[PDB]
Parts: sequence; C-alpha cells; structure tokens
Amino acid sequence: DRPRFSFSIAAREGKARTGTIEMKRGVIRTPAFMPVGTAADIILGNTYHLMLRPGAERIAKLGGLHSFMGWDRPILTDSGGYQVMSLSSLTKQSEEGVTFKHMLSPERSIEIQHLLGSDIVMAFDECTPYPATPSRAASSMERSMRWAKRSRDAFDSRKEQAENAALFGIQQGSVFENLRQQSADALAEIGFDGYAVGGLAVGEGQDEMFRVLDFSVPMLPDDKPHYLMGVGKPDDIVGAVERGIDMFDVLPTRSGRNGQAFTWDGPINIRNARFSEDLKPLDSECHCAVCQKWSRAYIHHLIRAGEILGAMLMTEHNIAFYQQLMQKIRDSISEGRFSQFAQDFRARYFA
Amino acid sequence: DRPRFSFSIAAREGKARTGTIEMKRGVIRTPAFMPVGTAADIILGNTYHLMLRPGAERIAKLGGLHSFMGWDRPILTDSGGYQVMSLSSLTKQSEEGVTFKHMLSPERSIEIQHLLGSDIVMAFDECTPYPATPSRAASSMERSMRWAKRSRDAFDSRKEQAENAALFGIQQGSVFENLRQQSADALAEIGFDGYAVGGLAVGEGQDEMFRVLDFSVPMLPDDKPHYLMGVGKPDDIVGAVERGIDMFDVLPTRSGRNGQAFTWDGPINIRNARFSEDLKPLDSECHCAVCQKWSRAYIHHLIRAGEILGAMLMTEHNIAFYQQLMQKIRDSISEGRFSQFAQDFRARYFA
Ligand SMILES: CNc1nc2c(CCc3ccc(C(F)(F)F)cc3)c3[nH]c(N)nc(=O)c3cc2[nH]1
Ligand SMILES: CNc1nc2c(CCc3ccc(C(F)(F)F)cc3)c3[nH]c(N)nc(=O)c3cc2[nH]1
Ligand SMILES: [Zn+2]
Ligand SMILES: [Zn+2]
Repeated sequence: DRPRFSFSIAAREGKARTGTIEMKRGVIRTPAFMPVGTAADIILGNTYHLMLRPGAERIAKLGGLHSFMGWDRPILTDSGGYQVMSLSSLTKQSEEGVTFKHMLSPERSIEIQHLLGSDIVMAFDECTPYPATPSRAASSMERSMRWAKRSRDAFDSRKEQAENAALFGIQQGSVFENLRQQSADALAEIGFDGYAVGGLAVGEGQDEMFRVLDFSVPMLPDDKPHYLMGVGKPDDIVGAVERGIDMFDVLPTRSGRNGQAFTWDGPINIRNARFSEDLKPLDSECHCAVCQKWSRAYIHHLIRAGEILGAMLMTEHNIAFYQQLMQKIRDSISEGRFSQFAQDFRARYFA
Repeated sequence: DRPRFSFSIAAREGKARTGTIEMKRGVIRTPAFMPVGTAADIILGNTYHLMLRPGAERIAKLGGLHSFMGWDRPILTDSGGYQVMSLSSLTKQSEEGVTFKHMLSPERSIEIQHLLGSDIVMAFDECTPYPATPSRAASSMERSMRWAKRSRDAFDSRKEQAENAALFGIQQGSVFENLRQQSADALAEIGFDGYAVGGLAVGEGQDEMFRVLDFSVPMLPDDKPHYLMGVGKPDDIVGAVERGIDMFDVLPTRSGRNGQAFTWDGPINIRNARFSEDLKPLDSECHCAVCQKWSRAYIHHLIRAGEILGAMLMTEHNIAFYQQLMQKIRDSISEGRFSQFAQDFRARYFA
C-alpha cells in the first residue's frame, strides 16, 4: 500500500524538478496542474463554497467529498480564508480567526477540511493584500505563522486526518526577502509535508512575481513539494517551474465558459468572427477529444448560439491543454531539455 | 449499399408499429426519437437558426452539416416556416412564401435544406394557429398543399438531393376530420417518402391532440413512416405510438438546462432542496453514464452552484432516458406487450 505521503525527485534541470508524490489514494506526477473538480492526478475542492452549501457536516453525512463527487483519487482543499476575504460581504479579523457574512479559525478550517475528507490540507493563513508596507506585511506574516502552528496542532489532533492526509504550510511575507525568509524558517521549524508560496497572484504582475519566486522558493525545504497558489497562465507555469515550483491550481475552467481557448500559439477568443469558417481544431497539435473531432467553426457556432455544449467543449479542451503542457514540462525536465522547451514555448506562445 | 429510402415494418400491435428506415447514411429504428444535434439514429438540424447564422451557403462552403457537426449518420431538417412564424419579429405571408425580419418560399426552403445536406427534408408548410375556424383552417391547409407540390418539384429538380435524400409531406387541417382527410389525399396524390402530422402541439392539449390523431393517422399511407411534429413529453410519445406514430422530435434538452430530469416516476426538479442529500441516481433504472456514477445530491449541488457541468449531466441523462423509452417501446411492440407497457408506464409515471 502507498504511504500517507512521500515525495521523490526523479530528475532536475537548474531549479526545475520532476518527480512524484505518493499518497494513499494515488500518485501525483510533478510538476502538476490541479484543476477544479466541478469543471489529472489530483483535483481541487472548493472549501469556501462547500462550507456554505451544503455545509461541511452535510458533506461528511453524504460520505465525504470523494464519494460526493465520484472521484477516488487525491483531492486538495484550500483553508478558506483567501476566499472569505475576497468574496464575503463583511469580514472581521482577529487573532482568533475571521468572522464573516461564521467564524473561520485555524482549528475550524482544519476540521472543515477533515469533514470534507481531502488528502492535501492547507494551513489556515492570511493572504496579505498587495501592495503592503513592510510593517503590515510583517505583522500579517507573523499572524499567519502563529496560525500555521495552530493548524499543525489541530491536524495532528485528528487521528484519521493525521494518519491519512497531508498538511501544507503557506509562506507569506509579501514581496520582502527578509520576511519571506522569516516565514520559511517558521514553517520549517513547525514542519509540514509540503510548502506553498502564498501571497502572490494578487495584482503584482508577472515580473514582480518571478522576482519574489527567485529568492523565495530556495528558502523552502528542497526535499518537499512547492505549491504556488493561484497561478496561473501557461507562461506563469513555465516560469514558475524554472524557479522550482512543483504544483499549480482555475483560468482554464473560467476561460472555457467565456469563449477563450488556450493553444500553443497563445489564447484565442473563439467567438470572434475570424473563426466562423476556420475548419482547423482549436489547437493543431492538441490530442484532446474535442480537437480530434470538431472545428473552431463549429465550436464558434455553438458558443454564439448560447449552447452549453460549446462552453463544455472549450473547457474540456482547456483542461486537456493544461495537462499536455504539464506532461511536456515533466518529459523535458526528465530529458534535460526543459530550458530549450521553455524558450521554444515562449517564442511560439507570444509570436 | 443501403437504398436512398426504405421503410419496413417488422411488427405491429394495434395501431402501433416497429420497424426500420434504411437510408444511405444509416438505419433508423422506429419508433424513433430524434434529438437536436447541438444538444440516436438520426438528429435534427435547426434550419431557421442555420439559415441566419452562418447562413446556408456558408454551411455548404464548410462541407455541409454532417461535416460541420461531426455527425455522419442521418439528419432531419424542418422547412423553417414554423420557426419563422414563432420567433421572427415581423412577418408577411403571401402565396409565394413568408417574408420576415428574408423571403422563405417552398423553393428556397428546399434549396436551404439541400445546402445544409440533410437526409430527411420537410416540405415547406404553414402550421395553422390554434384555435382556427373551419374556414381559416381550410384556406391555410389548401395553401400548404399547393406549397407541398412546389416542395416536391423543387426537391426533384436537384439531382443530388433527389437521389440521396428523402422528402416528407406535412398534413394540416387543424382539428377538423374533413380537412385532415383532404390534406392526406392531396399529399398522397403528390407522393412523399414519409408523412408528418403537422399543426399539433400548438396549444390544444393532450386530449384534443390524441382525438385528432385517432382519425388523422389512419388517413396517411400505412406503408410509409408517420412523424408527429413537435411532440413531446414521454406520455405524449407513448400515446402517439399507440395511435400509429413512428417518429418524434426538444424538451429533454430544454429541460436539462432548466433543472428538470425525466424519470420513470415522472419529472423531477433537481434544484429542489429535497434532493440536496439524495444519494440515489437521477433514475433508479437508467443505464446512462450519469446514473452509473453520480447522485442527485451532486447534480443538485452543481446546478445550484451555477456550474455548466450540472446542466450537461442533466441533458445527457434526459437524452438517454428518451432513448431508453424508445427502446422499451420498440421491444414491447416487437414482443406483443406494448399495450401492457403503456399501462404500466402511465401508472408509474403519474403515481
Ligand atoms: C488568484 N490568486 C491567488 N489565489 C490564491 C489563493 C487561493 C487558492 C485557491 C482557492 C480555491 C480554489 C478553488 F477553486 F478550488 F475553489 C482554487 C484556488 C491562496 N490561498 C491561500 N490560502 N493563501 C494564499 O496566499 C493564496 C494566494 C492566492 N493568490
Ligand atoms: C412545439 N410544437 C410544434 N412544433 C412544430 C413544428 C416544428 C418542428 C421542429 C422544428 C425545429 C426543431 C429544431 F430544434 F431542430 F430546430 C425542432 C422541431 C412544425 N413544423 C412544421 N414544418 N410544420 C408544423 O405543423 C409543425 C408543428 C409543430 N408543433
Ligand atoms: Zn484540444
Ligand atoms: Zn440516467
């Protein structure tokens, strides 16, 4: 039987790594893309949504999220505070947690994720808004580190969870190297199964995000997986892998419902009239079932007609494109040609 | 190679028949349900929509509807006037045809259907509004019969169409037995490959529809297929088969996008809170892939969350339910137990 959690690195090129995470419910090939489940080796559950509808205790009554969704492989859940702060109408923050229109604390977040039955559990953190002053970023990061210890202790108190799931800590510190270092040190002292880079993809832009990754990822333990939260476009993924990221989480699903398809030649808006007579598939190389069978012209027609089928075909293609991207990344690292792949990818994607 | 068109009756029970239509692109088992293609042995194309977007000449440039949609089996198209009269903003009717905000005439309707490349072509008719006085129903039916002859002649003038497609005539006459008889006589004198009962499912209600079918279907040639246009709910289908109908055309697709699932125990609205914890599949006997894998509770969750996936699962189930219904109808007629099936179906569907 597979272990609770075991990360092995099979090959490296620069800071890029490729390998596997073994968990009880399956193996996760890295670098990994983790799509939303309601849209792969692992999918994301939506803690914030589920805790409100139908509620975590109701999901548990129905047998947990794996049974509920019909997915027997690993599931990752976020800790819910990012979404509370982004989407909730009124919020009140304190050392105990966040109250919103409900109190979400480290202990309650871990318990919710336990009731949902997810395999990779995120610590309950605060995603510092951007921009942040050094003082505010430090106070925020310090609270997140106290919450990371509380998250660790709550997870360890639940036997079923401690024995069968894994817990990731989340680095904060905004764009400041010294605070990122303090955060990494605090997380490593507590000890986690994996480490996420939090507080990015919050308006800073790709150049700044990459600059922060340049110094932040090496601060995390090398022998554990690195998860960049909230990222991202295909070019963000490639650049983050070049900087040592192993795991990524939404755009392909959102894009698919809004007319946007990803291709090796960049994104296209299939509703544009230039596709009305285009008999090529969405992407010329894509092996997905949509591209095996249907043209841009027909998908354009369906979306313009308001047919749900059009958006679903777009979404299927986008998810498959992302997984082909991840496979090409894994193969190129394993073959020692990832630097060349990244160069060729960018030249064509942006041409 | 299959013939252009050949209808064979394999078994009968009362007025009900089961058999096959052979056409060049495939065999159609009857009684047949014909779903919309943009949602089976045959699908429906949407003449009215296609003639406006992208236009019939553009569909032909793209290789015809079979290539466009990725469907190599038979396609049926309506003649477009029903939809023009239902949906168009302004219309002007004359002996030549209908002008609307375009002129659609028998000749142009046949040409459009030729450019689309459909296999079963409907004559261009007028669906008389309900209720209609005897005088208005007669004048309308008489115009439709003149248009049926023009449709026949236009179809026969196009070699590719005459040699590879089939043409159905459409009976009109509102609810009046004498006019239905005159219409059937006129259509049989012209000669068609199949015969549709038009002018029903326009607000008259099931009792009146069945009363009209009781006398109208026997007026059509017994040795040719009978297509009831616009029908309908599962109970309408069963009763129409009991009255000699062989072919049916939308509700399962519309219902699937509006929260309604068909089951052997009647329709259910999956958004209702009573399904939020219901672990049973949509239908307890359905063999479709949705019912093999997911619960009412999860489909409820997806639709309530606004996820496109929920509506698509509902639609897949509804289409599959309809096809299981048709298979049970065909099998029960072939086995001589259709009368019993209809009785058992109604008792449970309405319980
Ligand atoms: C978009 N930018 C971004 N997203 C971020 C997220 C949310 C991750 C998430 C949550 C739920 C889903 C769901 F679709 F499955 F619902 C998908 C992804 C973060 N989460 C935490 N905990 N700390 C962070 O510092 C952080 C930074 C993030 N930047
Ligand atoms: C709803 N009631 C109804 N629909 C009727 C229709 C439309 C059939 C049709 C057209 C297009 C589609 C599409 F979904 F594929 F687009 C699907 C079905 C009739 N059509 C003609 N020609 N004469 C009639 O006398 C008649 C009576 C009809 N009663
Ligand atoms: Zn594709
Ligand atoms: Zn089903």
